[PDB]
Amino acid sequence: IIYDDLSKQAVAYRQISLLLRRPPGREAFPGDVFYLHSRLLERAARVNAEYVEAFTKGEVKGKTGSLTALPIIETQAGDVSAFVP
Amino acid sequence: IIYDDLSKQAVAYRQISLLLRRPPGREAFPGDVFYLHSRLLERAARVNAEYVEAFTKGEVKGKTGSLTALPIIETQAGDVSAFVP
Amino acid sequence: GVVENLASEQAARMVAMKAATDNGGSLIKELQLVYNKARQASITQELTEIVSGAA
Amino acid sequence: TGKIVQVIGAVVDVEFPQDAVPRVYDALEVQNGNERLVLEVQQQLGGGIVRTIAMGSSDGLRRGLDVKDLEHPIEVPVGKATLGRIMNVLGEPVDMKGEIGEEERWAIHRAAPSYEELSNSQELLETGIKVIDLMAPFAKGGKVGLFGGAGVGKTVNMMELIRNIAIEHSGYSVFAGVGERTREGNDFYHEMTDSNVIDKVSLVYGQMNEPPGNRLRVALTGLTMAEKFRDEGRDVLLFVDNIYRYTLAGTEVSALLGRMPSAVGYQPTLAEEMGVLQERITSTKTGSITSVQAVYVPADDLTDPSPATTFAHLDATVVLSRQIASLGIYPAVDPLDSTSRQLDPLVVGQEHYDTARGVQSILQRYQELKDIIAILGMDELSEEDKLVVARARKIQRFLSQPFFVAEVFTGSPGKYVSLKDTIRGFKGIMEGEYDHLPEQAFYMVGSIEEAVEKAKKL
Amino acid sequence: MATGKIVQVIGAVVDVEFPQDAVPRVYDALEVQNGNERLVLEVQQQLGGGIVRTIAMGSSDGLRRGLDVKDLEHPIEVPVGKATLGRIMNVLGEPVDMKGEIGEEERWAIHRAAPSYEELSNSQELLETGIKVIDLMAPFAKGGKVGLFGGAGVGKTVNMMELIRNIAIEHSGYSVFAGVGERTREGNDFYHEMTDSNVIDKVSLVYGQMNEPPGNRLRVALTGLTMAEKFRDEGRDVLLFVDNIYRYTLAGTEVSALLGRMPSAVGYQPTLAEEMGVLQERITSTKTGSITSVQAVYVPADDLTDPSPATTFAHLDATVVLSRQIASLGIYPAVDPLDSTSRQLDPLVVGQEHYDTARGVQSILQRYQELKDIIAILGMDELSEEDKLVVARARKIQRFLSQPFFVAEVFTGSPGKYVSLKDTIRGFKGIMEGEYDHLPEQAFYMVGSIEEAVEKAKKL
Ligand SMILES: Nc1ncnc2c1ncn2[C@@H]1O[C@H](COP(=O)(O)OP(=O)(O)OP(=O)(O)O)[C@@H](O)[C@H]1O
Ligand SMILES: Nc1ncnc2c1ncn2[C@@H]1O[C@H](COP(=O)(O)OP(=O)(O)O)[C@@H](O)[C@H]1O
Ligand SMILES: [Mg+2]
Ligand SMILES: [Mg+2]
Repeated sequence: IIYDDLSKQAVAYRQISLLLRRPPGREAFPGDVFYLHSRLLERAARVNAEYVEAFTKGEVKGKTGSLTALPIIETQAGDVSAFVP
Repeated sequence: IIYDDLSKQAVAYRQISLLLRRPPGREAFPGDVFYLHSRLLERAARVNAEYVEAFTKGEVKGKTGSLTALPIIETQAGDVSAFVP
Repeated sequence: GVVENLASEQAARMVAMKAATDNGGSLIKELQLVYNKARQASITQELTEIVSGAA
Repeated sequence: TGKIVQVIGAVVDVEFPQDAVPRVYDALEVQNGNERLVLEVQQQLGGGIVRTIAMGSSDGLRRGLDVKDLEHPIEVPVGKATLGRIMNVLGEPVDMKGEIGEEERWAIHRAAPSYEELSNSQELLETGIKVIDLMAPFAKGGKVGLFGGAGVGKTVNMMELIRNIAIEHSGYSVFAGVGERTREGNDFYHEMTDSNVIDKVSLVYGQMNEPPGNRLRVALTGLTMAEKFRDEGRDVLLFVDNIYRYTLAGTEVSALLGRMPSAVGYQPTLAEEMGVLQERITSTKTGSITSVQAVYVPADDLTDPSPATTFAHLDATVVLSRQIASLGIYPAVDPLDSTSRQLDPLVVGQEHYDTARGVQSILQRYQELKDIIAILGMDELSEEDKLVVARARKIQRFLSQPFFVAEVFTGSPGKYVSLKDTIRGFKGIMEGEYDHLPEQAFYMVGSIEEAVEKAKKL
Repeated sequence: MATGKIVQVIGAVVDVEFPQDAVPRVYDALEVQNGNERLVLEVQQQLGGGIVRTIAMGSSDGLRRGLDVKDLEHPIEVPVGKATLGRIMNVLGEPVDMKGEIGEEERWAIHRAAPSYEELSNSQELLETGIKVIDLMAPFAKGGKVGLFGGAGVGKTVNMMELIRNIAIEHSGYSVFAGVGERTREGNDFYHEMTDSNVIDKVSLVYGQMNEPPGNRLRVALTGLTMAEKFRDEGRDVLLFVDNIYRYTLAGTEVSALLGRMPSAVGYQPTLAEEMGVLQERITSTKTGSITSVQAVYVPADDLTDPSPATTFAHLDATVVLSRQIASLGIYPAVDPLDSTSRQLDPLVVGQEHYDTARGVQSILQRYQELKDIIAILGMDELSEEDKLVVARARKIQRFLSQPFFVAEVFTGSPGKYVSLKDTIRGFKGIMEGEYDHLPEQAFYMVGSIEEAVEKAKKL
């Protein structure tokens, strides 16, 4: 899975948060923006064959599954110091 | 017409604007600061004779009027790249 | 000829280092305008986020 | 049927009966003394209150004025009757000519075309300008953006592109004036009429003296006319005089609408407001819009959120810079930031692609040498680093060109340079067949021939 | 019975109302049924009459207004002691290894006061790591705290894994591992590493991973610390490994914003120094027993200067800062000798032998850094002969600070090395006094011991 510009996703979530009048944070991003990206990227996993058997109710045996993520972020003039990067 | 410091007008409008709690922008001026100096200077114009005739109800024919403006801006250390300049 | 060229080297290095020292000082005076402008902008932006952060 | 109940700046609140409250974006109307004022609905608040932006001067409003609810959006004259005429944001005629004989009117708020309806084209559009269609060539039916700070040639470049493209374009053209000097608009209108090309251009003006609601919506009026000529199946040119002013007029209103500020005090909805305009100025399977947009960058800061989000919406981006204009080099295009989607070996051929990457590689390497040149001067460079610096300075000067609209300034006659001729010149400098001419020979010359001729005159 | 009702839900912050007689105390815990699932809430504030503001210790999704809430009249209490060894638990102390119930005999509360001033201990027993730069420049005691300071991708996790191999196996006692905002992949890698090492039965693990809600990430550190305090009060000597303290402060920042606290500098919560201090002070060694602590701290952007790295520096006895510069140049470990130090680097205890060697290295490497900039202008051509010896010693010393790790053989193919304190003193003093510039610069690099350094030069 390739997420193009997760930086754009964050700006959409900032718009929603400020229109709902939640307390703003750094660069006016909502405080819970880390939890936005954190609970998305942690879905990219390799799962052992016992989870795949337990999930597929035994229909698939002995194979591991995997989801690989490649998020893309844009930095303004290279500054790794910004809040979303 | 000479305006002896439009930078000092912007500071005075910034004072009034911030005393009315209006959210500041770049260098703490409001976004209305473009609109402030725009609507002022855009009156310094030359007008065609049909405007002068229609304005003066025909009492002046064929002449064209003008207002010439020399605004002054003071800039810090010669920085031509600051906001109000 | 060799000894004259050696004295000409020392006089050429002297005038080169003079020009280098002046060009270094002239670059300090430009970097300090960049630094001070970034200093002031960082204070204004952080204090805007604080004041606009309450209420 | 409704009453004004608050008046803050350009924003007006109106109370209506609970069964009669306006839809979003409906147009309301008010007597402001002897004037008529139009209000556009932005938000519905609780209790039949509705909050609106005045499409005219807000001065002289009392509370308690009766407001009339016109039950439709702002709708503008459209089609072949709109051609060669100047209009308000409200689609009213602003030249002294009579009524616009329109057969049809469209609402200025529209959805963008479906993903299924889009269309793609690789067809290069040729321009007179050496740097632009060397470094950032652009195609029929695509978007071009000129970025720059104040006073660096955004307008002069767009006025040359109007001249040069209208040589090979036959169909109609639309010009949206959003927030630029009126004097320009008048000079352009008299240029178009004195050359009789006006019969094919439709102009919308909401210049910088007008209050925020005009400047916000006038951009949309310009698009709505271009979208008609596109849906008639034509191919069309749209020039937009400064698209930054649309987002700034949104900033001037945003806090009065009661929205918490975002980032550098911008409206929180900035990226949606920019997208919802830019996504409808596109070509399609029925017809194509080719567009050039000027994009002012505040305080020369290329990283401000408004410039930064605009860069993603464009196919060719040309970035002007004050440091090059200060050296006299016009057009003050920066070859190390200007780029295009169309600069591909497959689209432009290998020789063009290879010449453009050669020019960038040399000019970047010259930037890497400037710090040592600044501290120690040039005599401490390597013996081929001196050769790179000599070629890079010649390349920098050969990017400069005389423009037919700059005769009022330079006085020098203007030049048109074909693509084949410019790539041959740059390739020859990079191979060094001209490495015996002086730098001054390359300044303000149309073609390489003219540089060797100028070197004969010293 | 259940005696309160939910009145708001805004993200992770749940407001609950109770009758004015039975309002839950601060840090008390409440329980609600979210769909089929039992959810715990922790009370942050009493605000107005009868309402309390709380943080959800689980997903907030699916809560309605008007759900009944029950006040468990105590803080979150977790199972402690011998029954936790070999088990993985969450913030609530439930078992997440799928091996069944914990089977504990005692439960303690995760919120408690620190040891009294009268109860503290001073002892300076030198621990030994086998890592050249640490044992030279930042030697550890027992009962002290060790900070590993670094930005993203500089070796905090590799160094913590090597330190776990070296210290724990020799420790002959219990240990606790706390994963605060740790990557689930790395938590699985560590668990499998511990069971393949067959050391898992002396270590208790608490994990609160990155995907977990802010309340989980906030309170996990206190759960792991409460287990370490149980083993300490039994009178034992224990290791506590905390895999990043920064995400404790950061979970507090996400929480703080919607708790309605007015923001502070750099967007941090007002309570940052208080919240850090209330955690770090519990982590000490008393007259009854000893906790030894190794902590990683994330420094944002390598800044080292923003409030969270700044506040944490005060609490630690040993500080190892890992630098992007050395890591990027490709030398490992990336420990900066000019910013790393321990309060055990005292002439008295370490003896003059070690102290004068360390201060000698530090003085050379600072002189090298001054020359290094103007060397770009002068090359070595216009540098002097006094400079040329110093730079030669400095570069080869700066190579001899590298070492290959048994953990990092995966990255490197070369076997891990171990180096004793006496040997690394002998090697650095050997270049300090013996000045064996006979040998190429790579002969000092990634070798480990002094004998292997000369043997590598003998081979090339
Ligand atoms: N090709 C050129 N040759 C000579 N002079 C030029 C050229 N381009 C620009 N200039 C000079 O620089 C001025 C600034 O450019 P222009 O008139 O386009 O304003 P601008 O850069 O568009 O600023 P604004 O965005 O405010 O209109 C020109 O009016 C002229 O004075
Ligand atoms: N001693 C080492 N040997 C080889 N590679 C290392 C060493 N220390 C760190 N690295 C590299 O650092 C990266 C992992 O560092 P890690 O500590 O996991 O990141 P962080 O410190 O941000 O948690 C990998 O590139 C790994 O190869
Ligand atoms: Mg312009
Ligand atoms: Mg880690």
